[PDB]
Amino acid sequence: SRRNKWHFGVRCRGDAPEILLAVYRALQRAGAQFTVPKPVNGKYRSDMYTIKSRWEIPHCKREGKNTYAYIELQLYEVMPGCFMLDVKSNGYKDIYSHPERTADHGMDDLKSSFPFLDLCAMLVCKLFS
Amino acid sequence: NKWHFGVRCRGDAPEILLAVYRALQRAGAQFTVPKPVNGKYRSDMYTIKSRWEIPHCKREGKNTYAYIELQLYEVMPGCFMLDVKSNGYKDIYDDLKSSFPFLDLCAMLVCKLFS
Amino acid sequence: EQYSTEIPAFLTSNTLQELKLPKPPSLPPHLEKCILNSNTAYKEDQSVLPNPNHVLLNHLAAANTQLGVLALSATTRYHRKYVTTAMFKNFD
Amino acid sequence: QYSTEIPAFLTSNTLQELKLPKPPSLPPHLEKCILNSNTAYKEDQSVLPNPNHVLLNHLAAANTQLGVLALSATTRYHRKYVTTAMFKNFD
Amino acid sequence: MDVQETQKGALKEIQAFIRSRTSYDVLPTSFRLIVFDVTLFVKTSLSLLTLNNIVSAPLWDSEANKFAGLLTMADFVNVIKYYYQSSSFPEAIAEIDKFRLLGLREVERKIGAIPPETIYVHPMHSLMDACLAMSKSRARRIPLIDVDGETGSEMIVSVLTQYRILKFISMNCKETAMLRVPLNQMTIGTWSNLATASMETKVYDVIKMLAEKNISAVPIVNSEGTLLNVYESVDVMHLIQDGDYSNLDLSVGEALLKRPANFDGVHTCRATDRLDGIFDAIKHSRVHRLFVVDENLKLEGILSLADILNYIIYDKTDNFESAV
Amino acid sequence: MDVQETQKGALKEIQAFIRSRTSYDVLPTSFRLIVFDVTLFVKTSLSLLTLNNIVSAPLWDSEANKFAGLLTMADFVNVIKYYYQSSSFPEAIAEIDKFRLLGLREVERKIGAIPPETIYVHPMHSLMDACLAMSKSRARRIPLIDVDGETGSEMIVSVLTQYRILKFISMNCKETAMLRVPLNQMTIGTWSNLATASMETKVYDVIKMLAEKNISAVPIVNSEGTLLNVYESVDVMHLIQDGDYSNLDLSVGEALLKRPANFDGVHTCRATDRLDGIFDAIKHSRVHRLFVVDENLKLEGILSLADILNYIIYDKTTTPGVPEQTDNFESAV
Ligand SMILES: Nc1ncnc2c1ncn2[C@@H]1O[C@H](COP(=O)(O)OP(=O)(O)OP(=O)(O)O)[C@@H](O)[C@H]1O
Ligand SMILES: Nc1ncnc2c1ncn2[C@@H]1O[C@H](COP(=O)(O)OP(=O)(O)OP(=O)(O)O)[C@@H](O)[C@H]1O
Repeated sequence: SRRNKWHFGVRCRGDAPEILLAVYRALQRAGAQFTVPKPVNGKYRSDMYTIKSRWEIPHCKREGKNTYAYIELQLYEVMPGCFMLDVKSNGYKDIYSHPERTADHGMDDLKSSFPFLDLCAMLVCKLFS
Repeated sequence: NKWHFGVRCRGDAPEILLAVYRALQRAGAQFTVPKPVNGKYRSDMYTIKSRWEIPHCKREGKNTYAYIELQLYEVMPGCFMLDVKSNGYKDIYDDLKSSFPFLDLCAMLVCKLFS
Repeated sequence: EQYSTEIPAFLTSNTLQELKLPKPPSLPPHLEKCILNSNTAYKEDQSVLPNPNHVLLNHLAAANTQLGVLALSATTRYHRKYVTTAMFKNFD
Repeated sequence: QYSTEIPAFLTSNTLQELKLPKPPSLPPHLEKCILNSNTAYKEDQSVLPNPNHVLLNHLAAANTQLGVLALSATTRYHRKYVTTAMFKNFD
Repeated sequence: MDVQETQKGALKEIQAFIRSRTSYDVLPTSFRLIVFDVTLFVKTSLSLLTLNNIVSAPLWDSEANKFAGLLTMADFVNVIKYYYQSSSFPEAIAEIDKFRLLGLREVERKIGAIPPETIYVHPMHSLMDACLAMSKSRARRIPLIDVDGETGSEMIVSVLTQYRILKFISMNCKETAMLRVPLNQMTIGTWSNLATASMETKVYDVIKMLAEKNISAVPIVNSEGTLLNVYESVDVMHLIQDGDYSNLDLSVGEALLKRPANFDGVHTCRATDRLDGIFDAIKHSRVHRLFVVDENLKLEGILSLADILNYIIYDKTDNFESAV
Repeated sequence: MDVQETQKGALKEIQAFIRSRTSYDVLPTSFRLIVFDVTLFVKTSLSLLTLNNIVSAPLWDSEANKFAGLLTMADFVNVIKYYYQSSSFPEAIAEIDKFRLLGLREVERKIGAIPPETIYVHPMHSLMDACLAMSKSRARRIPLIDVDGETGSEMIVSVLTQYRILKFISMNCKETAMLRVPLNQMTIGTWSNLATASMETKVYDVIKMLAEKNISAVPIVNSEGTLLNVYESVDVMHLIQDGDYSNLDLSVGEALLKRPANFDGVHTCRATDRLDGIFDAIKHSRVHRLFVVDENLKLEGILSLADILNYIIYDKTTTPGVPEQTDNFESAV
């Protein structure tokens, strides 16, 4: 409570392209896996600023299983030179399902904030080093 | 919250004396044991001379050592001061008596005593 | 969609060089405010937050802390109620 | 002269018994640090009174509100006197 | 029917009511949960409680995406008491600031201060599980954890507090207004062997009572034994929130001069009072305990929250504080 | 004997005096050396700097018993500069706080912000060496360290300011009385191309000119050029002792209003003044700077302590490690 308060995602400055670059590299060295810009074949467009990342959930890895975190990242200009790297979980998924099981039906079971935040965090440490 | 000599102490002197030896045991320090004089023990017991493995010297070479005189005084009932005193550096083979290592060894003593 | 590992080939070349690539979208109004952005008296929870919205469900929100730690948070549904967990994690 | 082994009697239980030589008493000359002296920045707030030569290389400590040790000691360098005061990591 | 008999049936519904609700039910439709990385430094952690105005945070470890236990003011009460009354060195205590929550719990976990693994319930499980889980050990407040099946990761969902359980009850139970049997007539609250202090007791002595008596608070009384104030264990967070541990040598007195003006009341009642009102007080004000006083605010007993809650839930160095 | 010539003979006497004293000789007869553990967290390091009302401290590495360098505000101007222009996230310097002084100065090591070994001198070596050291190496104060031959350990004895050193002179050399050659005659102190912010100038930009012009302060003027104030890097300490790094987005204006009342002055003087008076302002107040100004408080140049000492300290030659490169960082304040 003094404008050191809550805002979405991660504030950014400088140039959009340069930022994306940071973000990939951040992802990169995090060990995430991302979606890469595709041009319409004259060259690029807005949605190059909309990355989708796959993350191996560290604890899942380390004890066998192969479960993934899906994180989409948007970048917005707020005013010139100013941006919000908007992060956003859109899920956790072990590649089937477990060894048995899938009781479902209403209404689609737990989406927890973790490990989403835990790697949101992991991201941020990369963006800041 | 400000500066005073040695290390403050609660309780019963000889416990403290024991605690001191103990923290004095687990830092690697050697030390004098009490001197019984006739029907046993003197107040000189609350006066440990200790000898110290410098770390950095018995690291890169040097058999170099370091002496600290621990003394316990009472200030009120149940309240004592462990006065710690640097008295030497002698590489076991005027001219600056730096406060180091002595302080770092103080740092260790202390750390020991507090856990 | 379709993923991965390497950083794009352009971008890496060096790229102040005109190219005048797309600018990112502008910030939409709903993303302009977190419910974590405060409160209300009558106890009983200083923990109650307004009903979040639907659309800003699972995003990342941050705050700086004067304490050498990270302040991360997100809002989710749990059955039919909404938990905004807020985490005070450490750095690296 | 130099043992490595905590005296037997001090050790175990009912250590609370036969004797009680007491420690001496805190001599007046301790009890006052040269480091609690000049509040003021007269040129150096670094500048201190002269220590008592006998209580020269002695340990002095202070509370910090920062989870660290505050250790100090006055030594004589040549003919002048550093009172070093380290803030060490607790560990 | 009978003042006595209508409590009976009241309780029978209050009990029946509790069971039919899930812990989940007590939660507000939309709340906020603050959760701390178990790796956080003690100091930092303590600041966090302060400017967030809370007394407790669930630890998260993550690494496990598992729950790392429940950080509460009892955490500092137990270690402080341990360090007093063992050691010999009065500033040994200040090392608590090197510590990380881990390390701290670790030490607590090696003196008896914490049961082998922390305590239970699932949110959709009966509210009774919650009470019984608290009841069977002060634990005073309890995490509600579920597991994200798809990930095997625990999802801390909230923390249920005796007070919020009771206030949610005072609110959903007509029956609370039919609990009108005077206390002097019921077996509730403690009324002999009261642990108390005077403005001149050292805070660390109080602290020493709180742990070994396992209590969250101690009534403060003058010579005539008039109730003046209390000393809670949250009042300890405020004593060391800035890392002054010598602050613990203050008489209760000087230490109350610190107490910031946020403070929920100190509630009193007469031995001839009854739950129905005590619930009504609960319904509106943040009670924690009530003290039983005579016409001259003389302390007759202590009715506490667990006291009450237990009373509802069934009608068929030694050593540590529970929670806060 | 002429004004021009009395100075000549004056400086020479001072010079010789400087060579006839050992750095030790500048130390009080009994003082207080505050020291930091390399391993301390940056956050603590600030609180401790501030508590003990000081702006630098020797670092100490018990492990080896060696001087670990000299923490200075520059360290902070320095990485702080580095983040603002080389990183696309504002918050995210913040991290600073996390670092231990080790991790911190290895980042400075990493960005070329501190040289490999640090310059130190033997307390019992001639004062002249310490003034050269400091002149050659642009460092505004230098640790004094000896060697305990018995243990082989490094005993920090003190750290000399340039200030203390001039004040040493001014108290000890009757000869300053005889320095009556106005400034504008003497080639000394910068007089052109002056970095200066306004009170609307963002606190990081000022931090920017500091590192990079490698200066300890920057005068704050206003439209009509009138000296208002000085922003010093020691003003940073206050800026972030709170652990609030958002504080760096303050106009110099606002950050100024946070400045606690213990500030030394802003010292102005006239282009036509002369070392003798300068040398004795030094004797009385605590001058860190001189903003050479005109009848109307309009800045004209900047006579500096290094300026002075260095000038008091070369007859024929300069010692060209002067300068070393463009857009560098910051010496040590
Ligand atoms: N000073 C005291 N002396 C003796 N018994 C007490 C004291 N304070 C509380 N008690 C009793 O100890 C038990 C503990 O109550 P509860 O589980 O709510 O936590 P508590 O901390 O003990 O209660 P409170 O919130 O009143 O401090 C209760 O039965 C209460 O009657
Ligand atoms: N604001 C400024 N603009 C331009 N040049 C400056 C400014 N401040 C100082 N200088 C020049 O650069 C050097 C600055 O001196 P220094 O680098 O030692 O920092 P300082 O503020 O002048 O302190 P000191 O008095 O210790 O020298 C001097 O040689 C001076 O002539």
